[PDB]
Amino acid sequence: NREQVFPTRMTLGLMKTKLKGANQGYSLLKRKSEALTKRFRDITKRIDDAKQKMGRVMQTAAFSLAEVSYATGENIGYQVQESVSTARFKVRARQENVSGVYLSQFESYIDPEINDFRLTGLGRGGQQVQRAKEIYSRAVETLVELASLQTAFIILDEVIKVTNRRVNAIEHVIIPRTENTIAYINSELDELDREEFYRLKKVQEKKQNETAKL
Amino acid sequence: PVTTATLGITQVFWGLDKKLAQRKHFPSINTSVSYSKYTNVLNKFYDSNYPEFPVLRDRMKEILSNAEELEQVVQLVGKSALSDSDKITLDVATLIKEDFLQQNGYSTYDAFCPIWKTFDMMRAFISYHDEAQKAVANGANWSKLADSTGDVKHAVSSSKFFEPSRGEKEVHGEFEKLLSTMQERFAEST
Amino acid sequence: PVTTATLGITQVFWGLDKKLAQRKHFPSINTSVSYSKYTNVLNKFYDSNYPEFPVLRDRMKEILSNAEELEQVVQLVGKSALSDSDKITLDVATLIKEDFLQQNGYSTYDAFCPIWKTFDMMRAFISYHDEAQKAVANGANWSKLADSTGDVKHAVSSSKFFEPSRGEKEVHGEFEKLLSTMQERFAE
Amino acid sequence: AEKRTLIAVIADEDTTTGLLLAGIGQITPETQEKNFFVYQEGKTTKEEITDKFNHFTEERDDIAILLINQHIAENIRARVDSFTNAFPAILEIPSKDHPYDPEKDSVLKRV
Repeated sequence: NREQVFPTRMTLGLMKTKLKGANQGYSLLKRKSEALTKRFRDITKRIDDAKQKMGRVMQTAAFSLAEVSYATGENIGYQVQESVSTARFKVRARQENVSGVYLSQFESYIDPEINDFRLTGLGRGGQQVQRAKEIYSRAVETLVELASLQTAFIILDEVIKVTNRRVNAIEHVIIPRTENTIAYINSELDELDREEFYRLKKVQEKKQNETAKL
Repeated sequence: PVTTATLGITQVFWGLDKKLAQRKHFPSINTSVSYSKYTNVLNKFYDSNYPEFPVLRDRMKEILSNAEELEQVVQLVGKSALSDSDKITLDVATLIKEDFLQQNGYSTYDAFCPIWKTFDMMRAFISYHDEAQKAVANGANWSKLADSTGDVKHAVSSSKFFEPSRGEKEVHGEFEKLLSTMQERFAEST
Repeated sequence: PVTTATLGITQVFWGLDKKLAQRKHFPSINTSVSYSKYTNVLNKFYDSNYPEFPVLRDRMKEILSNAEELEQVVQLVGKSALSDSDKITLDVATLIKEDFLQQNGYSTYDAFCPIWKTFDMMRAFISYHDEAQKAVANGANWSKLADSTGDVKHAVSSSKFFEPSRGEKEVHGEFEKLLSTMQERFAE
Repeated sequence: AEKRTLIAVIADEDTTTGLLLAGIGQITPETQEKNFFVYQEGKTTKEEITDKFNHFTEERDDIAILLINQHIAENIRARVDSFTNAFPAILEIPSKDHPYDPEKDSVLKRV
């Protein structure tokens, strides 16, 4: 339960510096864990709210799609699958700096290269198809935001777990370990000083005996 | 000073750790600091009688060292990131410490483990580690492999109970069946 | 006891570190502990000869101390989301330690670094640090800035390879180009 | 990562059609792979759905966010639980006549 360090004054000073640095790191990492835990609680609340909003938006989009299909008189799923050569909607990751973590944030984008939808050739209900497409695009943006929030929450959970494990390790392992090493080094140098004192006392006894004889 | 002078003058150092002295892990030999300088000269006897003894001893020593490093890193950073090979090494070295290295000198089976029994049990443990490594490298998940081969692990760990009073022929006969069964139970599982 | 008595009696202390010595980081001066009590007296000579020398020396001492604190914090907390200015100070101090406080006393070019050459090198390092600080404070990302100014950083590194045997006129002019090149990167 | 720029949809037919209308999913001509694959309970099988989800999560590196219906995710609950990696993200969107279940959500389970 002590570091394998040779008892010396330089070693003692190095271990005192190590203990001070370990205490400072313990305090700093505990505060960082507290900040990330507050951010993670906020992220969990936002994730629950976004899940509820995404459920509502999904219900609305399903209703709009059903209305569009009823207006068109047939399922536009086959036509949409056929006209799936390129994706107009793309998401680009952004390395946002939330607290001390570097959680990536998804940023949606629209490509106008294949922005044309399957409205042409649908038979009827072009306005309904366009409205359903707009509603689905809004729902897709909301889902992208929710996915970014969930990814940030997962990354923050992993970072907070790692940080809390680091704080617990630092304290429970290092601080007893470094404190025991400091105690052992102090004891060893005390023993060396005591041995030197005894040798000097023996020298004084011999000198006093010689002086008394002379 | 006495210990330092004795280490300077002697050739074999069987260090004892009080952590293993407690928790009834006798012999409480510290495998990290202990050393023997007669391993080089003993190669003649080993090649004459038990040729695989030095190779098996070296393999067990390196397994113990790897597991010491793994335990050191895990004790501060957890075991949620270890590889399958690292898990195999940790499990096999814990098995070695619990069954092979520890010897109950006051029990009839483990009062006296002769050289042939020790060599055969080293062969058993090293073959277990090698079979586990090969099976996992083939693609088998270590958790499922351990669940399937718990019987083989128990048979290996209980090999110390083989009384040497039966003789070299009887004990070695059981050990040869132990390796053959263990090899089969690692091929059927995989 | 001899070290303590000499430390109490003398005015300057060029403490050496075994860790720096073994890494061949000679002269291996322990900057944290080393001190000189003659700077107050030498302000007069510096104002006479090289007026900006005391300010540059104080700036480099402050940079080294701040970077030592930041390096301790980095060792503590894994350098997670370090500030741009903090990374600038760390990089500048690493460059200073590896190209200004490390000189081979047996190499031909760095056996003797005269006062004028070391003052020019100090000014070059401080100007590089100030340019990086100002450019990042303007909004530039430190990673892209380092990628663009690697040439200037290598020039400042080779300033240690500049030979003092060319005389003051040649060496001072060479550093004049380095300041011009460093100022050029500021515009970009 | 910046390479992952797509949205994966493994939900029901109506939800797949809605996603296609939104334009998030598409079929790559050169790669001969579709980002949004239509799959229902009757269509294919649970093993096929799990294999498709695994391919979207790992083989389809371009996919950034995965949209799986709650009914589809119910049969792929083991795969969803095993998919502990943050990238790509997994969302349990509700299907037709199948409201979203907070208990069935894998992300909410970690809370």
